[PDB]
Amino acid sequence: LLAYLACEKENWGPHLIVVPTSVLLNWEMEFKRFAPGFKVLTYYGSPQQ
DNA sequence: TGCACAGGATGTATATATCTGACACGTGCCTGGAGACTAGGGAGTAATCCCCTTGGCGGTTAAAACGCGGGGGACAGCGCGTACGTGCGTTTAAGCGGTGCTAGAGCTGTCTACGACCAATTGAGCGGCCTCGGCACCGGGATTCTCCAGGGCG
Repeated sequence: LLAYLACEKENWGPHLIVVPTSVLLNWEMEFKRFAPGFKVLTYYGSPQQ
């Protein structure tokens, strides 16, 4: 769906996903596996990183 | 002539009468001791409600805890000299005995403002409420600010 929004319309935008702490990496690895053309960040190191 | 003595001519602690100071005892007028009436302030109870707990699993984070390098600052050793410690003689001035005063300190009537005590009104101040503009927190970016490596210089 997120990849369909890029081809169908011109809307990209910053998105947000809320994932449990265990599956946090599976969405990044899944974003490199599936649909490489997206720019994805992650969240670690609350006080500093 | 050189010498010991008997008595006067001065000291000196010794014993006696004498001068303050403080403890001890005998009063009578402003205190306490006590008796009765009023009453409102204190002891006692009936809900109450309201925030404050009970007990312990896990997941995760921010804060607490440990560990080593070493850099600089606490700290011991030691020499110097001038700044007070110590000891004299010389002076200015307080302690103290005594004096003449006064002007302010100190106890007592008058009344008179004038504040203590008590009804009537209310309005300005307190419980309740519900908003929004100032406030909380952080990005963007410029600015300063300290840390480290030559090198030109000793």
